[PDB]
Amino acid sequence: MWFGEFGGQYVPETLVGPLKELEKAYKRFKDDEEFNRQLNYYLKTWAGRPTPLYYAKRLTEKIGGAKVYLKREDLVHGGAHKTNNAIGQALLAKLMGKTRLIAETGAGQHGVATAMAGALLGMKVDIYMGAEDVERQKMNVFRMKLLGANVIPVNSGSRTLKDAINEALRDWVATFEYTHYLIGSVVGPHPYPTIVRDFQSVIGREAKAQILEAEGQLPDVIVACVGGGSNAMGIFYPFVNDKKVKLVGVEAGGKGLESGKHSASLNAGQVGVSHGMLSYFLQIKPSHSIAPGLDYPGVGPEHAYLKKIQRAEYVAVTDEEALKAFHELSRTEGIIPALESAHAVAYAMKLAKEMSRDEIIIVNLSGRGDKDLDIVLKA
Amino acid sequence: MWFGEFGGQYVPETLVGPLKELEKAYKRFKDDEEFNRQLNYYLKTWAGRPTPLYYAKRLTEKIGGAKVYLKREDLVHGGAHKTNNAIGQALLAKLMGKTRLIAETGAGQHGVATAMAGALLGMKVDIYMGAEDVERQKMNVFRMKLLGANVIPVNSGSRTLKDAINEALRDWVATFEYTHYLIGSVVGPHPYPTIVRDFQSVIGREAKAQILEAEGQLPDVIVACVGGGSNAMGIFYPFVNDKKVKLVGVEAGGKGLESGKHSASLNAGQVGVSHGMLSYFLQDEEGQIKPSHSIAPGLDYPGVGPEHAYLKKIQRAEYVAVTDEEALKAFHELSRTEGIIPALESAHAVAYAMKLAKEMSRDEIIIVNLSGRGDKDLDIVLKA
Ligand code: NA
Ligand code: NA
Ligand code: NA
Repeated sequence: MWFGEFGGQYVPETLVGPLKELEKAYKRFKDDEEFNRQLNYYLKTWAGRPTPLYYAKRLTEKIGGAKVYLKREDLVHGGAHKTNNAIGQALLAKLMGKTRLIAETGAGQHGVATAMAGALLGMKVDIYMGAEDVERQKMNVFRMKLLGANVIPVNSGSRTLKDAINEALRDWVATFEYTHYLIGSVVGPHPYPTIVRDFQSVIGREAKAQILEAEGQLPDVIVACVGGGSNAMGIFYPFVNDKKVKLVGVEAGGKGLESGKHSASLNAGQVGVSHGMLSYFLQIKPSHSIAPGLDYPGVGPEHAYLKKIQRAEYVAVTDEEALKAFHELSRTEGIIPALESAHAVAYAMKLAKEMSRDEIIIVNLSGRGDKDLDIVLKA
Repeated sequence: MWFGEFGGQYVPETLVGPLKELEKAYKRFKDDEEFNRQLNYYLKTWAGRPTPLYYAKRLTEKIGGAKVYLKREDLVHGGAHKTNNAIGQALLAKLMGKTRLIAETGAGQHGVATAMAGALLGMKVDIYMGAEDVERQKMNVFRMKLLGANVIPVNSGSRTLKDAINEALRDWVATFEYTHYLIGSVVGPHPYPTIVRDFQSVIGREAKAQILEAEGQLPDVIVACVGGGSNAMGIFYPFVNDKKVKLVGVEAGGKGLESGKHSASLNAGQVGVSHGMLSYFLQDEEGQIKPSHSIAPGLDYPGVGPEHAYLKKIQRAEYVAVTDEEALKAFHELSRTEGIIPALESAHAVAYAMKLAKEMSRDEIIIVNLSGRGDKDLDIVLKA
């Protein structure tokens, strides 16, 4: 449960039993033959794994420095890496005898992933979403309803993700006997940061095999955007023990790191307890990003740990830099990236320029940008 | 050139030279080691091929008849099978020495595919689109702009696909030395119906290998929606010589086959010549080519490819129609039952497969070609 000084399980007594049951079940099923057979089957035939590792030749040439490879999580069913975790936990829930999935969502992106996985496995899905977030994400709300999920507006407090988390926990306290609480990032009380990282680690394992096939060596740098940190942990984790592989997490710089309108929790946040974990949060202060998925005010404890021991570096990219990268990748490689992923692309482009032509950067392209076309059209 | 009595090359002499050069180049490159290596490289690393073949267990159980498999073209980069052809022709153009791609588009979906492939290969892209169609498909026009393509609105004439086609041909006659004309379906003059089918046949080759792996046998039926007919030919073609495999093409029935608002060219159209091909086109009582309709933008096309006209004539494939209402029902059904939001085009095939499955036994197998995803269609489904 602890990653050095970060993590834990800060919950009321009522949720300790449920979490220990989940930990027990996960330990059983994670190395189980039948679980892994079913999980790999759904990831292959329904989600479309493995995703390719793409050499961005034109982007590489335009910048004129290091080779830029893109791990194409944008091609997974649903258009985002969140699907890997949604399938994993929903299958875990089903084999535990649960009939219902609950989740919170701010962007609606984890909400959609959870709705898809619940539909696949024949489970009831209730999604908690702050009323203010419901207004910003009309199409994702519609997606969730098309997929058969019930969207429950949360009208308490600030009516944002923070409040949706509180309602979801209050729900789970009462309903855990038949309901799995499906957390969407490497956040929350133990065992969730570990479970979500484990279900996203497939990204890094594929990426390692694929870059060894393409280039005969591990990358010099891996760059991934960081909200709560799940896509980053997924691609980072299999390279953590490869000492020479640099790991860079890119948070939302928003309107600037000194503007008070960003989501750079590791960069500017304070250490404290929220959502059942000890990690960095902005201070309780609301975050901002043009990329909806980068608007969680905290960050996963395993990233806080990797920063502490200096195994990974954490940086920020502004809204304008992300928008620039969104347009650049679209026009140069014919890939419209998610605005979240465009933060990683933006930093990778800055970093590639300073590196030599024989060096290698892998960017985790965490999602596709179809969802963001209205925001980009306006911005 | 011909598929039985259908197809041909019904063009002016200005286009015969360009088409002859394309035919020569294609004949040389189609079995070439280097071309196919590059094509497969882009299809794998950029487009994400192979797409999976998915057993829709919940949908199968709900209907209570045949096993329903979905060939997941919705997972290709761009979300539609059109990418397979766009890459193939754009790469062909690059190895021919062309620096520019042109295309027409009605729904903007081929425009997007062409724009993506052109961006990939560093080629200039100009997309002709009727001004009425530009108004209908603003987000696809924006997608094309983001991808670096120049959308040329055609304001002359009726301001629709027919005018965009004429502008594109007019352009190609002048610029064929450095420009490739990228047709998006199994339509147009020879060699386009053959080329497009060949670049989409990867769908069927994968599907055949995958169904043999999954079930140890060929499917009883393959169901695919039919606009111009490229996704259907792609999945059909490798099974044509497998005589036991039934092939069903699903056209847009629109508001109904007797309503005057559909795109069922094979069912209710007559023979005609347009866009350089002899095939079926929707026609009125006076013999004039009449407009089509479908809720699915990609099926809203009054013609059909000549190879489908041939397969219909020899009775190798059966052609049916599904209404707007039935397609919408299938769109919703697949979304909530399997967690897959299909393209409205593809939902026509799902709709027919659900009817057919009900009248078949549980040991039998249907493959549905799920030609695309429905993210693009969410606005029009929300309103409807
Ligand atoms: Na794949
Ligand atoms: Na954050
Ligand atoms: Na038609």
